[PDB]
Amino acid sequence: EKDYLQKKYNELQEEKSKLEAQINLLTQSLRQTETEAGRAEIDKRNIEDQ
Amino acid sequence: QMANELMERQNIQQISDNKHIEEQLAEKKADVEILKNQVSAFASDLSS
Repeated sequence: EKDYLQKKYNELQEEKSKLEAQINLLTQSLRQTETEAGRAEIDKRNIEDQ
Repeated sequence: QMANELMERQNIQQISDNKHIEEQLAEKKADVEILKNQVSAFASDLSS
């Protein structure tokens, strides 16, 4: 039981590192997507002013 | 018998750590799906 639980812990932490990396990636992606949407709004604003 | 008791206590502590990691992971995957959806939505917004 101990050994099986330890193996499960190991694989579980492996997938945890995988998904933590993916989370960092996708959170940063959403950050930049939102910022660039706002900047696109700024760009339309400037063009319309012109 | 005593060694069995102590090692089973250690196993139970291992299980507690494992399930703590598991609930963390469930939160993480929920965040993953939510963030993918948010990225796609804001990308479509930016496309417009």
